[PDB]
Amino acid sequence: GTFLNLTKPLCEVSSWHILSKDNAIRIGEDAHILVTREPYLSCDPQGCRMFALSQGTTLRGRHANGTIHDRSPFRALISWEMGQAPSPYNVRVECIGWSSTSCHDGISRMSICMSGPNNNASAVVWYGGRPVTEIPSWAGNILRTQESECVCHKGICPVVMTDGPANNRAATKIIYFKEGKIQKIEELAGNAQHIEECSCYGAVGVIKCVCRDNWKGANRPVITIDPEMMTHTSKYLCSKILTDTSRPNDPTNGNCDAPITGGSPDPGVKGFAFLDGENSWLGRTISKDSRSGYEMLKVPNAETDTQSGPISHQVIVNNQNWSGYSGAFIDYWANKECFNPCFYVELIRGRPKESSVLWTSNSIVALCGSKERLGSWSWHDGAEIIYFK
Amino acid sequence: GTFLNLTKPLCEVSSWHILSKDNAIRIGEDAHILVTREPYLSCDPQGCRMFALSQGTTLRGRHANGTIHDRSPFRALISWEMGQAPSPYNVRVECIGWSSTSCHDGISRMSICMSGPNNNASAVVWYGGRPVTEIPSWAGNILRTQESECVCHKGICPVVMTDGPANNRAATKIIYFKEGKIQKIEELAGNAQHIEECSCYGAVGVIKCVCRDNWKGANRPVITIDPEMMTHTSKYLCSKILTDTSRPNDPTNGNCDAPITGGSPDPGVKGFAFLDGENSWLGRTISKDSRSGYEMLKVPNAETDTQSGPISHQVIVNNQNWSGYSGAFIDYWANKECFNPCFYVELIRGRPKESSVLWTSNSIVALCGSKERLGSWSWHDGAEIIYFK
Amino acid sequence: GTFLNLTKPLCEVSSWHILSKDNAIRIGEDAHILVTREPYLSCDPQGCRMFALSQGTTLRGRHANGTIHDRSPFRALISWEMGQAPSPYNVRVECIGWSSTSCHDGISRMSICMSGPNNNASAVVWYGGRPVTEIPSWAGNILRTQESECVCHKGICPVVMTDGPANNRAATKIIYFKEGKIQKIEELAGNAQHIEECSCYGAVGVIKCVCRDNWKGANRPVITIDPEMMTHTSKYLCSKILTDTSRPNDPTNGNCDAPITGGSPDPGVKGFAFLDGENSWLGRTISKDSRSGYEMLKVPNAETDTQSGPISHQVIVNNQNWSGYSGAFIDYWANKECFNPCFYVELIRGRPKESSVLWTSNSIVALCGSKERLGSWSWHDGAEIIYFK
Amino acid sequence: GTFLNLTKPLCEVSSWHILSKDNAIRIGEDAHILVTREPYLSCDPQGCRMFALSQGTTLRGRHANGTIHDRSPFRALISWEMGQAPSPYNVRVECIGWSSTSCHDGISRMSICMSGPNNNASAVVWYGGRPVTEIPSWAGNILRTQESECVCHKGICPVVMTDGPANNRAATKIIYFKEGKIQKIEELAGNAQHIEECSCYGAVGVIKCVCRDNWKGANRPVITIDPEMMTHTSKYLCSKILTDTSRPNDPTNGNCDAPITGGSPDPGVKGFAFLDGENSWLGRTISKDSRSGYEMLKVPNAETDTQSGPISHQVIVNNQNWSGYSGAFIDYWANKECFNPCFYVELIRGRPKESSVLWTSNSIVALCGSKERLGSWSWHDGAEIIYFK
Ligand SMILES: *[C@@H]1O[C@H](CO)[C@@H](O[C@@H]2O[C@H](CO)[C@@H](O[C@@H]3O[C@H](CO[C@H]4O[C@H](CO[C@H]5O[C@H](CO)[C@@H](O)[C@H](O)[C@@H]5O)[C@@H](O)[C@H](O[C@H]5O[C@H](CO)[C@@H](O)[C@H](O)[C@@H]5O)[C@@H]4O)[C@@H](O)[C@H](O)[C@@H]3O)[C@H](O)[C@H]2NC(C)=O)[C@H](O)[C@H]1NC(C)=O
Ligand SMILES: *[C@@H]1O[C@H](CO)[C@@H](O[C@@H]2O[C@H](CO)[C@@H](O[C@@H]3O[C@H](CO[C@H]4O[C@H](CO[C@H]5O[C@H](CO)[C@@H](O)[C@H](O)[C@@H]5O)[C@@H](O)[C@H](O[C@H]5O[C@H](CO)[C@@H](O)[C@H](O)[C@@H]5O)[C@@H]4O)[C@@H](O)[C@H](O)[C@@H]3O)[C@H](O)[C@H]2NC(C)=O)[C@H](O)[C@H]1NC(C)=O
Ligand SMILES: *[C@@H]1O[C@H](CO)[C@@H](O[C@@H]2O[C@H](CO)[C@@H](O[C@@H]3O[C@H](CO[C@H]4O[C@H](CO[C@H]5O[C@H](CO)[C@@H](O)[C@H](O)[C@@H]5O)[C@@H](O)[C@H](O[C@H]5O[C@H](CO)[C@@H](O)[C@H](O)[C@@H]5O)[C@@H]4O)[C@@H](O)[C@H](O)[C@@H]3O)[C@H](O)[C@H]2NC(C)=O)[C@H](O)[C@H]1NC(C)=O
Ligand SMILES: *[C@@H]1O[C@H](CO)[C@@H](O[C@@H]2O[C@H](CO)[C@@H](O[C@@H]3O[C@H](CO[C@H]4O[C@H](CO[C@H]5O[C@H](CO)[C@@H](O)[C@H](O)[C@@H]5O)[C@@H](O)[C@H](O[C@H]5O[C@H](CO)[C@@H](O)[C@H](O)[C@@H]5O)[C@@H]4O)[C@@H](O)[C@H](O)[C@@H]3O)[C@H](O)[C@H]2NC(C)=O)[C@H](O)[C@H]1NC(C)=O
Ligand SMILES: *[C@@H]1O[C@H](CO)[C@@H](O[C@@H]2O[C@H](CO)[C@@H](O[C@@H]3O[C@H](CO)[C@@H](O)[C@H](O)[C@@H]3O)[C@H](O)[C@H]2NC(C)=O)[C@H](O)[C@H]1NC(C)=O
Ligand SMILES: *[C@@H]1O[C@H](CO)[C@@H](O[C@@H]2O[C@H](CO)[C@@H](O[C@@H]3O[C@H](CO)[C@@H](O)[C@H](O)[C@@H]3O)[C@H](O)[C@H]2NC(C)=O)[C@H](O)[C@H]1NC(C)=O
Ligand SMILES: *[C@@H]1O[C@H](CO)[C@@H](O[C@@H]2O[C@H](CO)[C@@H](O[C@@H]3O[C@H](CO)[C@@H](O)[C@H](O)[C@@H]3O)[C@H](O)[C@H]2NC(C)=O)[C@H](O)[C@H]1NC(C)=O
Ligand SMILES: *[C@@H]1O[C@H](CO)[C@@H](O[C@@H]2O[C@H](CO)[C@@H](O[C@@H]3O[C@H](CO)[C@@H](O)[C@H](O)[C@@H]3O)[C@H](O)[C@H]2NC(C)=O)[C@H](O)[C@H]1NC(C)=O
Ligand SMILES: [Ca+2]
Ligand SMILES: [Ca+2]
Ligand SMILES: [Ca+2]
Ligand SMILES: [Ca+2]
Repeated sequence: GTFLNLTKPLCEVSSWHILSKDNAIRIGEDAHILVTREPYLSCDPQGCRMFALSQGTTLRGRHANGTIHDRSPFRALISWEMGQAPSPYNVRVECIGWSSTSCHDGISRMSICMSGPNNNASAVVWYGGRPVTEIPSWAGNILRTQESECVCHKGICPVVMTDGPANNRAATKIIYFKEGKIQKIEELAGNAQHIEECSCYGAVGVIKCVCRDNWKGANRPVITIDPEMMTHTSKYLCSKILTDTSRPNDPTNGNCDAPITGGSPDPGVKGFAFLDGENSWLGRTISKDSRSGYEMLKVPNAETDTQSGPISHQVIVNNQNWSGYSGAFIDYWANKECFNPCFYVELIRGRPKESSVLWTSNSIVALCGSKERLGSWSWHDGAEIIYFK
Repeated sequence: GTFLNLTKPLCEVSSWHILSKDNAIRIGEDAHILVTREPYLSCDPQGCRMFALSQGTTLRGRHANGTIHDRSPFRALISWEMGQAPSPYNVRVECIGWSSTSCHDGISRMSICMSGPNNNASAVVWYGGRPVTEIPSWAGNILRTQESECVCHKGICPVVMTDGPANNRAATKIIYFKEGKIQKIEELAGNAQHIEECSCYGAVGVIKCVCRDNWKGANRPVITIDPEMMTHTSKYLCSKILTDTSRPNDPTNGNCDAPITGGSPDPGVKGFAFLDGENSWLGRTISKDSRSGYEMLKVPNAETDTQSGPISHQVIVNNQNWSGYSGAFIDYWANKECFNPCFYVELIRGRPKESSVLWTSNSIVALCGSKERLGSWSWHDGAEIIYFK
Repeated sequence: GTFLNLTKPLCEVSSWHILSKDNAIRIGEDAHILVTREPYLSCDPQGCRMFALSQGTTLRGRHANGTIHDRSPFRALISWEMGQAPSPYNVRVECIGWSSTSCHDGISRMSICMSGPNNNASAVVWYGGRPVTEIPSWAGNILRTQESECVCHKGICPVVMTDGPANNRAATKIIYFKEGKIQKIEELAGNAQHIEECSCYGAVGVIKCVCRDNWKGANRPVITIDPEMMTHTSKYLCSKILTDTSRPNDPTNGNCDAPITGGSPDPGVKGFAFLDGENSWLGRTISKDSRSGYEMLKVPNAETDTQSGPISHQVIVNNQNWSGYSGAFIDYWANKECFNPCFYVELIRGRPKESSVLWTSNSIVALCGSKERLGSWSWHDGAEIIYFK
Repeated sequence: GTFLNLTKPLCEVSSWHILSKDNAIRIGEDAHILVTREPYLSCDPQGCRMFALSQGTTLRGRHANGTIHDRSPFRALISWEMGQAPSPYNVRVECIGWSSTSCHDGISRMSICMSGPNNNASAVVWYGGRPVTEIPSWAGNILRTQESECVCHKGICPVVMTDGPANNRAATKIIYFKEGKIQKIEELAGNAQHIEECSCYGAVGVIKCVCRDNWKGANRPVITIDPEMMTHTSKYLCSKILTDTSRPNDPTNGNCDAPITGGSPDPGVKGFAFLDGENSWLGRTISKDSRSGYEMLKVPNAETDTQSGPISHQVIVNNQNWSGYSGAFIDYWANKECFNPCFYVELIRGRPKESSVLWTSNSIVALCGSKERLGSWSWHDGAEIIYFK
């Protein structure tokens, strides 16, 4: 192997084609499928894999009761072959904990998991399947990270982490790893007021992360990282098309510099966007209130134009179906002259929206860009909750 | 690896020997086995694998209810080690969708899946486990393909696709791929009036596909492809021995040029034939009305002689048992001086013929040619439907 | 790889040490374990594997009902990692049928399966995971073979096959394969009156098979094969210690030349012996009437001395527990200066001896020679039949 | 590969970070998970694996009834990918028996299992997946060994074994293996009065084992081995901090030379310690009476100072939860300039402490040293016993 260099531009995207879907909830109604949440995908030179935080129980198992809870000693980052559903029999345990990120640098995979009590959590950083670095909480309030893949360039893999309140100012850092070893640590700079759950991708030597402001903004923070100089900037997505949930109705003008407040009742959801001038696509839930539906909106110059709106759209999950977290990944090792945007949507089933069952879990759908104008339909979870009752 | 070249002649065949049987329905009565339909097999330099369209649920699972339906967002092309039954734990997800083909070019495998709504479907073409090409529907009516393996020669893999009505003239194209990239597109030419579900094999630089005319003919269309010139011809199987289902009684003379109409109530079923002069074998259901039984008939010069009839026969599935789709494959990488014909029969259980259960699925049997005169027995599915009730 | 040559002598054996046990019935009471019978083991340069004839259903499944029957289209030769129990998820399907043998020649594995109706069975011979030869029944009465491993020398792998009555004279042949291709066919010669289910091993250029005379003798036939000249001889085990089941009480003198009749009610069981002068060990059921218990008896010069008796013994399965078939194998690729005898015992549970359940299956235990004097205990199946009711 | 040489010093340790947790009992409530006990971990150049003694049944299976019993013909040493739970589908059977050890020498893995009746047990020593040596009982009373990993240096792997009473003087030997072959045998020397279940690790050419005196002492025996000279010494852990269970209250002074008696009602439990001057850490159950809770105590110079006490502590399992055996392992192939201490805790569920179920099993948690001061929480089993009733 050799270190991945982000030498290629982002592919042009006109629509989104289906990459994978695991149908985990449908299958797990009668097969041994682990309860999960916070899934993502990440690729390496050999192929792409699915990742998620296991809850340490199967879906039909009695221990699925109570899995709405986010943090327990029974969670772990698991990965598995793309397209299969996650079972106790087919998963690789990457690390133990309740918040994670992972990325392959071209040579080996780095995986990071936070675990422990709220006031004293710690991250363990793995590289090539072995633990190499440990990081104690710096602010004593749920040290946590991206919940989707990091990105590497010339051996350097930046990771965004937060420690502190979910509903007030917190302490976010960008940590630059090489072979899982810390090369540099930066405090968050820029205008983003609060950072959670960054979704990141790279092209032409730049890494861009689109995150979640859980404190104030319905517009999403955008962090731009130079992995060579190991420096960064942050701001908000300029477009009037707001993409967090909950959010108010889209205003006539967005704000690049400051959070746009409003929306009820959810303070936020992990999301993503691909920002490449005219070639810009924003994902968001269809509902402005709740994690239901999912749409992709092509919003030219969303990163700079406060009045930018959609010129095209594709429904990924219809608004009669539950969505959840969404994030970015790219197969940086594809046989293509450009890096092609991909994303996943977490399809959450169970609590709190479906409280007639005792559990919370999800399935996954993932799509990638196409230059063609492809037709579309809804890739919802597909399970009947009544079958679980 | 190196590109497969179709340099060898077809083996002479006097009878058929058992290659594989997965007993999926028997096993799936009490193990975690995926609901499938439209199975096939395809080989590569390392061995042969089974393929099918999953329905995204296990057989005993509650979501098996309703799996008579052909198209949903929960289907995917899966492959698995030949002889095992397909489980959530042992399958490779090749691509996502409800119509497929796959073939290995000697170096890597190309897999193609169509998905989406009837009026706006699209194909995604994968090569070496990564998506490389997308193709939008050209006629807005269920873009679809072979449901068995394609065949490659010097890196070129032709695939037959149809878009348009199932019960009227449609728009069929032959698309010539190399490394999953389109080299050439031809509109269907020749005398075949309608083309569905082509079953293809190759020898001495020729690829021959035997298909399903769902509009008019009980005789099967035959497409002959030159993968070097990337051109083709089409006609109907000449023999009076009619091989689609449903079909009328065999007439005194077949028709090479035009469909022979008649038969009730099914408009067609995927099938196959090996056409090599005197060395010609036609498969068909034993019933002329329904997908029950399966027989192989050696019909010398079936491709040219309108009065050709069987000189030998072998019952593969007796007429007291359900069959289904059938198709061709060859282990082009066998240590033999000739390419030996193989075929599979899909053994459909459940709806609509067995409507006392809520599901539809299948198991697989596969056989290959022998120069010996081997005895035979029925390789029916073997499950007791009462056990599922 | 390179062809195995049988250059080494047989190891001296004073007692037997535990090699593997799969506990398949215990585990299969509540896991997805295939119904099997006629198991064995066979090794290759990488390690050893377990083999058996699947019945194409799990043990707890409803289709286990009726698995006392020996021949169906739902059986297959399966292999799996030594020590695991056989599940739909972990087995390799070697070939399809209801009688088998398999052996590795140092380069690739040859596996053979007979299938079909009683009057028209056929063998398919596989090599390196691909079918290479087919053999039709020569006597029209259940063409069948060893049910344990064959043995190879310089690329030549002899296999003993029988076609004809189980209760009268039949037609047995020795077929000499190389890369699964027939090099020579011999009719059975010698004094053995009937041959079934040969258990074979090799050393110093000789292959010796100890078989089952189902027609007359309670003493076992012994076939000695020269795999270089491709010739053989046959006789009966000389010792007065009779080792088939059923058998009469051991007489004062055995018979090398002719069957010793008597015993009730079973006509025979597959068994084995290692015959190496003073270093000779005979296995047999403890009961003279039924397949219960298993004992190893060191009987010096059993192959020549009609008055030879045991000088030592080791109980493998106590006589309060069911046994079944037994056979020989050797890890010819071990890092040892001699080839060490190994054997397995099939531990049959269910019908006909335990007819309070509807099924018949087995588990496996396997042991190998030790020069030490090791203590012993009973390695019985260990399942409680009441748990299955 | 090349032989591991213990050239590196032990890493400095200030706290313990989470390495792995399998949540086997939680998962096994509704998945096919084997009943086990006596688990451990052991690494090789490729990674680390979990090991345990299977009971030859799944947890939910009816045969789990009675698994409190330690010795049966249905037990085996199994290994599996670190972090997964042990299932019939994912385990490697290392050897057959009811007491074990295993270690990798840098080239291949040696695994040893004892089996048989109490008065006539025997060990079989495997190397590279093949049996190579057998050892008969020397004292006729449950020949047995470490129940955690051995350690290798320049191809030499010492193993501590005991044969004789559990409640009186027994016969312990140190056996020095190379490629599974005995190089030397020593009778136990030193002041340790009784030796069971040694937990061993190596650094700078020394192997140190911390064991269980089941006869007299609540202080643990310490055996120090020179694997080059193949010699050893033994004594007791000097510290007043007593680490066996049961034990009396810690006295004002420990004893290096002799057992400190007292404690009720358990005669002992397998445990461990890392002894490296000021860098010394003792594990023990939190309860002095029973196998509940688990704490790590940094006790500088525990190996020499009879008045040494804890300067820091970390709770691994809180005292409201069951623990069990604990032992040492190190990833000797990590990319680190020092060998980093790791340990596991067996989390026993079921009998005898939870006798409202019929079974006994466990799950695993494993942690490794960190130079950081990391926060901590309890990594208890996490299953609800009520769900099993
Ligand atoms: C075969 O498949 C083809 C590809 O899938 C498909 O091609 C599609 O064709 C349609 C019709 O030509 C195109 O639709 C066009 O979309 C743009 C963008 O619309 C999006 O944004 C607008 C503006 O939203 C903002 O303003 C409104 C208030 O005005 C606010 O509510 C909103 O919050 C924003 O602030 C929005 O109004 C649109 O809303 C539609 O879609 C959403 C889901 O995203 C629905 O929830 C909603 O009910 C409504 O239906 C939308 O979000 C628009 O400006 C044009 O007028 C036109 O509608 C697609 O872009 C195009 N897709 C692609 C990828 O090419 C073919 O239609 C298909 N063929 C057939 C026969 O089905
Ligand atoms: C050991 O195994 C050997 C190999 O399996 C086996 O060898 C077989 O031996 C038999 C007997 O010699 C041979 O049978 C011969 O078959 C030919 C061809 O028959 C097939 O086609 C005819 C004609 O069909 C057309 O015309 C009729 C009206 O006339 C229409 O109905 C039909 O639709 C067509 O238009 C057909 O009549 C035959 O029908 C038989 O078989 C079908 C199943 O395919 C049944 O459904 C039907 O009821 C009937 O039984 C058949 O389709 C025929 O012309 C000869 O007269 C002769 O019957 C096999 O070819 C031969 N097989 C091989 C591969 O060698 C041995 O028999 C076996 N030994 C034992 C003891 O079992
Ligand atoms: C620690 O483990 C050690 C190894 O496991 C173990 O060592 C064993 O020690 C015993 C006692 O010294 C030895 O036993 C000896 O065995 C020989 C051979 O006996 C076998 O054959 C005779 C003869 O059988 C023939 O004749 C009789 C009529 O006379 C017929 O019934 C029969 O069908 C034959 O024609 C037979 O009588 C023996 O029968 C015994 O064993 C069978 C099971 O095989 C039982 O079913 C039966 O009830 C009876 O118990 C036997 O088959 C014998 O001649 C000697 O007299 C002596 O009995 C073992 O050989 C030896 N094993 C090895 C491998 O070294 C230690 O005993 C053990 N220590 C402890 C404390 O347990
Ligand atoms: C973020 O995480 C940090 C790391 O996890 C954590 O750092 C910890 O901080 C605490 C507080 O500063 C430190 O605690 C210190 O521990 C030492 C050692 O205490 C241990 O040993 C003593 C002595 O035991 C002996 O004597 C007593 C009688 O005196 C006997 O009972 C006993 O059997 C022995 O003979 C013992 O008293 C302590 O007991 C405590 O802990 C045990 C569990 O181990 C409990 O069961 C018991 O109830 C009691 O709570 C203990 O065993 C001590 O001398 C100091 O006084 C001080 O208590 C930790 O060492 C330190 N850990 C590390 C690894 O750095 C932070 O606290 C955390 N931050 C927050 C906000 O949570
Ligand atoms: C799913 O998990 C929930 C949460 O643990 C279970 O509900 C809980 O059940 C327990 C046992 O009945 C209740 O405990 C009782 O609490 C009262 C006081 O609140 C106490 O007086 C009793 O002695 C007992 O401890 C508990 O309250 C209850 N919690 C809630 C939120 O309802 C539930 O049973 C689980 N469901 C299934 C199907 O497993
Ligand atoms: C297998 O799937 C079928 C099809 O979904 C299930 O049958 C359906 O069951 C639902 C719920 O009872 C029926 O819904 C009802 O429809 C009527 C109007 O038609 C409406 O008034 C009610 O409010 C309700 O929506 C539905 O009609 C029915 N469909 C059919 C074709 O019968 C069936 O229950 C499933 N079986 C099992 C065992 O899971
Ligand atoms: C296990 O398999 C056996 C053998 O198939 C099953 O027993 C069979 O059950 C069927 C259905 O009740 C019986 O069929 C009946 O036969 C009589 C004439 O003999 C006929 O008049 C009826 O119309 C019907 O066909 C069959 O006799 C019976 N066979 C035997 C040997 O008892 C059994 O039910 C299966 N058990 C389980 C639990 O699945
Ligand atoms: C779990 O395993 C235990 C131990 O094997 C089972 O308990 C045992 O059940 C058997 C059958 O009822 C009892 O056998 C009876 O023993 C008396 C004499 O003690 C005899 O007169 C009867 O003829 C019969 O043999 C046995 O005593 C009993 N043992 C104990 C310790 O209670 C138990 O049934 C199993 N539980 C489950 C749910 O599988
Ligand atoms: Ca927000
Ligand atoms: Ca038709
Ligand atoms: Ca006999
Ligand atoms: Ca003690």
